[PDB]
Amino acid sequence: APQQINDIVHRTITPLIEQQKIPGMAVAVIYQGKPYYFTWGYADIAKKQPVTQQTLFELGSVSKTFTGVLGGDAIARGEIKLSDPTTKYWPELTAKQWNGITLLHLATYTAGGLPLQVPDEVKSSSDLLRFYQNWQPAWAPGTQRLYANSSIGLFGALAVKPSGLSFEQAMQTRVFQPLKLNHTWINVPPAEEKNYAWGYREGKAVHVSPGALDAEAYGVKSTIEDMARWVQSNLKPLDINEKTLQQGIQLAQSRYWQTGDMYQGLGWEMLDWPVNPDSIINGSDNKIALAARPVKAITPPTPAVRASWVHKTGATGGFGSYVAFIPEKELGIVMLANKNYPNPARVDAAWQILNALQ
Ligand SMILES: CCc1c(C)[nH]n(-c2nnn[nH]2)c1=O
Repeated sequence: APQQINDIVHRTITPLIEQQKIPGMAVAVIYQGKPYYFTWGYADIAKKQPVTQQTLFELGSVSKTFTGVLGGDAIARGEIKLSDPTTKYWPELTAKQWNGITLLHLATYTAGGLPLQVPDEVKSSSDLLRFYQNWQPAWAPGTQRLYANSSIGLFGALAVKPSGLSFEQAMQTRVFQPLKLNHTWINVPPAEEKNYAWGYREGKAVHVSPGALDAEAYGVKSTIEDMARWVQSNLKPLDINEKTLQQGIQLAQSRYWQTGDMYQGLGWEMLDWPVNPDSIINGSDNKIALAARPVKAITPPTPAVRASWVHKTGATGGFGSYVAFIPEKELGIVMLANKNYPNPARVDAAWQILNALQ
């Protein structure tokens, strides 16, 4: 790597790893389009397996960016529209509260207070129907944003219905394969188990537990190399040769709602660059609370803004991930760790690195 990149990354990440007691970490910096990789520590402490460029990490909620793009691709294919009522694709959802709740609301956490998590008690698909039928919105559709797995999770499941593909088959065939993400998985195959890092929570080795709508909301596992390629793809969608996928990426970065300084896309979240680091790290957008926030509709949605800080944080019980990029600068970062450590620390490190290189 160029010495500037080497220096900025190591001087930022080394103290981070120390301060946060992170067992293993992989970092990719995309600079002028090209990827540079950095690894530290352990994928498996007990078996003394190092983190490599081939190590799989649980992305947690960074998975929502894949779901958002897959949904965008389905829009481009003419299979779904974000203006469609939810009931068009799940007509068994007959309870009145669903009148006026569209696929847009589901994708953008604006349905009226769908809960953060699907209850673990929800095990079957009749359990799932009951859950959504019985849910009572706190607010009218399109008035408040409440970050929710049960919201975008449902969007993902419904978005693939017309295709007749399972969510996993659709994601594999329409997103992973075309982008040559050959080591990115919703379900880790036995062949790849040697590469699957353990997460660490309170000193224990843990992997994500199965749950309803897990694939759609938090279920993807990936390598630092594939995640670098994912960032590249989202930085420059015009290089993508599959028409609907190029267009799906663009739709995922459209600005649908505004809360404070943040704009809600499909999976991706955006702020205008230059960004004041404070907001994302400290004020209202730092993600330590669970926050209900009134939204302003962007009517119509603003197409992908090049001068944006586009990002997504992600966690599982044992993993902490972060992705951020600035399209106008051809600049990006991926940080994958096998410990769930505070979001503000992620954002700070990412800003510190990207700011120095921009
Ligand atoms: C997205 C909600 C969630 C988090 C943050 N962790 N987690 C989990 N970890 N292991 N099994 N489930 C979850 O299901």
